Amino acid sequence: SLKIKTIGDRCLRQKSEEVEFDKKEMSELYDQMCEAMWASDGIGLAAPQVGINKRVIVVDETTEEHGKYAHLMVNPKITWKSEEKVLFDEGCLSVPDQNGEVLRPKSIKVTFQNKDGKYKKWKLDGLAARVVQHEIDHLEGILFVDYFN
Ligand SMILES: CCCCC[C@H](CC(=O)NO)C(=O)N[C@H](C(=O)N1CCC[C@H]1CO)C(C)C
Ligand SMILES: [Cl-]
Ligand SMILES: [Zn+2]
Repeated sequence: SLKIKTIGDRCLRQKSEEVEFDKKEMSELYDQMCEAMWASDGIGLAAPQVGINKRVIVVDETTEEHGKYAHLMVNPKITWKSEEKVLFDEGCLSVPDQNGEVLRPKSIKVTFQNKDGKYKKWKLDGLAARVVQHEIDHLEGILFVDYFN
């Protein structure tokens, strides 16, 4: 099963590579990433956090109505960010026992390939916009603690 790597591991600082979508590969990776995310009470996860330096993220959207669900986003790319920013207190599964208030755009538009390999573009706000930005930072070798200096 996947093990979440923590600060000190160079895999967290190596940028991740664009993916040629392979439906069976991604289905298995999705299953394992979701398992690792939920097992540690996370609400998003990026492939480099489990030692796989490929541009793949999962984003939780669990609800009372539908139960556990997560989005797969393959090659997520931000095409637009709101001018308005918001402060939010973040923690990271790759950075034990640290937290802090991070300023990021409130809303974004993001393209990606989904679980079925379909090309999507979504406008996101609130927590979803927040999670996606945190996860794309991982794909660029950025940890949220880098924003404090
Ligand atoms: C908010 C932006 C980052 C969220 C993603 C992380 C997981 C992660 O490291 N992904 O790279 C998470 O679940 N972090 C949790 C987190 O920061 N929480 C979860 C609820 C909201 C927020 C606390 O303000 C902790 C408690 C595990
Ligand atoms: Cl929200
Ligand atoms: Zn993180």
